[PDB]
Amino acid sequence: GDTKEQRILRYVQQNAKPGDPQSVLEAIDTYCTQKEWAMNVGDAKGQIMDAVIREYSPSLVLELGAYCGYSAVRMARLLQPGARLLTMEINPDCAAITQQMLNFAGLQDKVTILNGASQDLIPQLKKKYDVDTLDMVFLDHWKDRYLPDTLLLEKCGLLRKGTVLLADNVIVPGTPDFLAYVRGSSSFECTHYSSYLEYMKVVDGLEKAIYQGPSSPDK
Ligand SMILES: Nc1ncnc2c1ncn2[C@@H]1O[C@H](CSCC[C@H](N)C(=O)O)[C@@H](O)[C@H]1O
Ligand SMILES: [Cl-]
Ligand SMILES: [K+]
Ligand SMILES: [K+]
Ligand SMILES: [K+]
Repeated sequence: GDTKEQRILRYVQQNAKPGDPQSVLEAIDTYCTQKEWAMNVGDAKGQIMDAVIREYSPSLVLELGAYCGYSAVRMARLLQPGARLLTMEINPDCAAITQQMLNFAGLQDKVTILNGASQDLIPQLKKKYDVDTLDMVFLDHWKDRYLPDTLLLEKCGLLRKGTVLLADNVIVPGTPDFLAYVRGSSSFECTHYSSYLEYMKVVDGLEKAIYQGPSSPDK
């Protein structure tokens, strides 16, 4: 039958207002609430995301996991003129829907969708995509890659003192090894934010982990 993704874009095109990102977000959340797709209702986590963007005003953001573009629209609508979101998405069909979603929102010029696995694209950011360091990273992809990809970002020199990591779904279904790492590491200062999931009626959360620079090269 019809995919969730094609139906979400359909609903937006039929109900939201072109070039009104807020209306696009609200349409996605309205439809996904009606369908009882708990992981696709983004307004609770979106309050936390918005606060992070408003406080830190990042010029260059990396997103891991685009899906249909909800979080890309959510962040890009608050980015300044000339700022940039790079979003990595392994599934080309999701990349395609995300592109259409951004076009409808009028935010396509602020976003570059990178089609591939985060583990393959991250090592290309420096030379192929001319990245110095990221101002913010939003982690929202496969749970078992949150910690590995954080370590990879570190190794590739893509984090600087002050880079803000914001990770979704750290409680449900959970990213406990990622949490133990950033909370235990002197290279990250961490804050936890609770975020509700409907239907399951559970308190998920997001973790903000601000990189402090690398640990001493010595013991
Ligand atoms: N290793 C990987 N690299 C890139 N994308 C990945 C990945 N593993 C999974 N994904 C993608 O991660 C996405 C998770 S859902 C993302 C939801 C989105 N951030 C929102 O808030 O609306 C899926 O679209 C999936 O295809
Ligand atoms: Cl984990
Ligand atoms: K900035
Ligand atoms: K996720
Ligand atoms: K810490």
